[PDB]
Amino acid sequence: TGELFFRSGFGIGMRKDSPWKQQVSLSILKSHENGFMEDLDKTWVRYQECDSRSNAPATLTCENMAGVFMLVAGGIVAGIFLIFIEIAYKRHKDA
Amino acid sequence: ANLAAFLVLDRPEERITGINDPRLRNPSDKFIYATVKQSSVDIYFRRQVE
Amino acid sequence: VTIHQEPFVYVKPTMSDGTCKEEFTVNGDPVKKVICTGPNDTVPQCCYGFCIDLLIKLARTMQFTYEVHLVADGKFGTQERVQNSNKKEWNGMMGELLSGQADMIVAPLTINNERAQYIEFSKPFKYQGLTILVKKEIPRSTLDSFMQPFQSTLWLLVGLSVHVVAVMLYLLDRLTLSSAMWFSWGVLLNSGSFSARILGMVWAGFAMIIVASYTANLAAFLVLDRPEERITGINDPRLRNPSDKFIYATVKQSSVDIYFRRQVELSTMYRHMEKHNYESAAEAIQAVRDNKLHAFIWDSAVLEFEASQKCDLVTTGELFFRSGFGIGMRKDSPWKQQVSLSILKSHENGFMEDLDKTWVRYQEC
Amino acid sequence: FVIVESVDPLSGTCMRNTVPCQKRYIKKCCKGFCIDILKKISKSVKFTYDLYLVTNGKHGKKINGTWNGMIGEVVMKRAYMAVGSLTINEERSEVVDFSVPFIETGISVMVSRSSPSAFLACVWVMMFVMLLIVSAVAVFVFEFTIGKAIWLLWGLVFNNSVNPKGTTSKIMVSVWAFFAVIFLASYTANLAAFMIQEEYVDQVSGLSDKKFQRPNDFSPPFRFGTVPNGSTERNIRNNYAEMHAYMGKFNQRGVDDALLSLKTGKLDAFIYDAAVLNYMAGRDEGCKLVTIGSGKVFASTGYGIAIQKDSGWKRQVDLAILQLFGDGEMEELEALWLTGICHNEKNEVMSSQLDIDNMAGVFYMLGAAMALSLITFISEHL
Amino acid sequence: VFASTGYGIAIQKDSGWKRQVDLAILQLFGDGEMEELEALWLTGICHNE
Amino acid sequence: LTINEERSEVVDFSVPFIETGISVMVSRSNSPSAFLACVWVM
Amino acid sequence: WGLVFNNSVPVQNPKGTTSKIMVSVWAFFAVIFLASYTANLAAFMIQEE
Repeated sequence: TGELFFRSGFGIGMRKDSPWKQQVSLSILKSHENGFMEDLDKTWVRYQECDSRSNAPATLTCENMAGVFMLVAGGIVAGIFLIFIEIAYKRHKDA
Repeated sequence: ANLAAFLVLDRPEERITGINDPRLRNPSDKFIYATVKQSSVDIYFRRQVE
Repeated sequence: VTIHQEPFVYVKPTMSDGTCKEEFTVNGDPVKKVICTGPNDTVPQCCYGFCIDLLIKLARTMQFTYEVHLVADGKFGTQERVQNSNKKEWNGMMGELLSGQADMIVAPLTINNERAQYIEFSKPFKYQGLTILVKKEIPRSTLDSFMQPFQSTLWLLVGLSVHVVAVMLYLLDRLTLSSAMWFSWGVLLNSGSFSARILGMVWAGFAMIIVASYTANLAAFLVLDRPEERITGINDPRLRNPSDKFIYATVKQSSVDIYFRRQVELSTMYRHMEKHNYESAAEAIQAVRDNKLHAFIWDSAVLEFEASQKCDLVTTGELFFRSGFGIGMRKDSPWKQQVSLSILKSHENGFMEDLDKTWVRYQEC
Repeated sequence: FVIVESVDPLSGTCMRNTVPCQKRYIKKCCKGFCIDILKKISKSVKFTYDLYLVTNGKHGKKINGTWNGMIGEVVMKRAYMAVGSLTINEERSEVVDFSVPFIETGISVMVSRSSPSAFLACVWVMMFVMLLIVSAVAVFVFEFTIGKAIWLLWGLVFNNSVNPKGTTSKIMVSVWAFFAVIFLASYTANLAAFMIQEEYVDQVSGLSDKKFQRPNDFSPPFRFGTVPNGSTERNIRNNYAEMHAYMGKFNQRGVDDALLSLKTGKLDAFIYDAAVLNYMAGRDEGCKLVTIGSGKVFASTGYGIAIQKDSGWKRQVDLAILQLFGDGEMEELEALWLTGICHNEKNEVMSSQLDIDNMAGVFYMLGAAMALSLITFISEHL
Repeated sequence: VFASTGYGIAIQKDSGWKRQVDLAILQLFGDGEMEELEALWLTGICHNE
Repeated sequence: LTINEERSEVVDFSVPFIETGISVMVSRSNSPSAFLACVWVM
Repeated sequence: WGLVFNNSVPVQNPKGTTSKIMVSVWAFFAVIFLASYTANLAAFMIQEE
């Protein structure tokens, strides 16, 4: 989709006050300080499953064009057949 | 020029404009755009004006 | 009365003595002209305009003796606070109408929620527009192509390289070796040992992709960024970002200028417009010719006429403060309602597009 | 993030919604849309809010055995609540009360780019196939001459530019004539391909890079850094030692002044707050520099203002934030500040230029293949 | 432009709100929220203008 | 409904809420050879 | 003039040695002229109305 909608984030559920509350927040802080974040990207996020295009980088184009090129190959085999029939046509035509 | 057609081409847009996105902003049965029942952001819809 | 505006009117001094140059149209008609006294910057002068024309056909509906006046001051009109007595006072054409110095005002000014309690007017003599005067930046893009934008060093580098490849050919030989000027370089221009023949295919595809590279160069010659014109919208950031970098404003004491003068978000903007204001819309076209400011603002359709005036200028984005033009109406007029009707009939008839023939429809650039 | 000016000399007063402050103590215009966000905050908060100037040191940070700075000014308790946007800093966080995010931020160093030959697979499959049909026609020559004919039709492989007498074999070549014709169409086609839709990069690898993780290991110095007492740079003190090491040559002064150094480009990039970064993107002279990478997350965080540890509004203040994102008018806060100017957050614009050695890479790729043919030629001698 | 005009609603000939109603319009274009009226209606969907 | 001089002459018509005009719009389903001056001078 | 379209004239190139490169003038010239053809091909290929 386009862009940010209702900026927000995630965290740990906290009811009233917690014995682990503030120090837990600190733990989050240290998490931002350390690379365990990008490490978590390694756990999931950083994995690149699929590509991201805008235009169509088809510059290969090959298997798509295989009908036109291999079609030319059909012109070649047609060269064998029609060249053999016509070969008898002019060859035996001189005969 | 034909090659240019093969490359350059419209392939029209994806819609999905914004919070003001017209398709979303135009009540009809044509398109279906929503979220799941009983969600937090769903609540972000549940308290709204526009 | 009004102020000479090439979009609105063509007003110049008289020819010799009470004389107005007689000329047919680009379509060949010798459209009518009139005359009004006034200062040039209090003397008899000449009056011609497609607006003024609308006055002509206007009386051609309801017969009245056509009298033409000028505008003392430059502005259109505005409710204005004096230095004493504390009374807001419409000015100029507005004021002159409160002064009633003429029958009915004629000019391409917008109906103003301001002007509401001041004066009334009929439906728009035309649907008009107002926006920021946009100045066209100079595109270039010109090139000598494979000369200019191709491999400045590598243009020759790959070439002498091909001479070396020719040395490899003559190596395959060991004249025929001396023939490489034709063989390898001739391969390059395509101008006309089975082992070395492969190298034939080598310099071959080499030049193939080389010519291809020249094609890509053509794509550069055509496709290119030529970055944007800015001029976003009512929210346009450049306009929305106070600084001394760019200059964007309108003239002092204008109607749309008042559309800035009563605002919330525009505060800093109109603030800038104070120090940045100008006088004449002609002076705006001039400052544009000078590229004096970074930007200007005035009646938008008028600015389309300015697009006819010079190519150094650009068309702004879209509608800003939709409005139009009409005839000045004070309180009630004997010609009031039927005059509005005359406008209606004007919309019914083609005299509008005819007025485009008078000015608008002309395609200058 | 924050604006300021002089009060209006005509009236000697503030404008807009601006609430000014004294300077020692002389009133001077204090501005900016984030501070404004604090204003709209105090609105529903209904908390008397009176601005002050900062004494010294930009943000707060540890000084010697203590801290001296904005956060430190808070530690001085000379103020009820902070103003100005400084990143949430665990250290500073541990110091005293820090608010919830007004906006996100991160570590970044952004710069400009003043191409990988991809014009140069199964196309080759069609090539060898064309060699097979070439053999077929060579057989069709029955009723060098046959052998090098592969090179004859192969002449078309680049624009002909090298013929057998076969009458039917002629049109047999014509197969390769239309075929290779549209193959030229394929060449110019890929020419359109790369000719459109480019990307490239300045290839920012993040905190660590060739130019960073082993910066001294390369020939030129690539300078990416910040000014004295960089908060995110204080994180870089944790991030890498070689960082603060090379920071010496990286020494630079001023924020916008650093942007000026970017106009000079005497350094690789400028480490700064990703928020402040994007800021540096929007406000600019023209389109030159680009984000640290794409603006990919580096040290996800945010800046903002707060109050003393365990203050009155604290919880409810966070609630005020909850409203702030609540109405969605923060979008309108962009409209006040963060709104895009330079835009271009996605498109790659145009790389248009002449050919370069990068283009010459393929040229070399053939030129050495010539030498390969020389080795195989010695094999022919064998 | 072909036959420049507009549509809308009105009241009886010589009605009460008449002048002041026009003034209400003056407000309507006044605030600029008519842009937001596009946002309510006239806003572009197909775009491509 | 459009301001109509007839209808206008009938009774009170308001001021424009928005502009309008006469139009007939359509599509292009499926160019002028311009590929085919001083080039010839060269 | 064979070059004027992609060379492709079977007939008898001249034997002039200096005249050869003299033709080469038209070879690079007409080469970039092919570049001009594909160039206009880009022109109409882009920016239609």
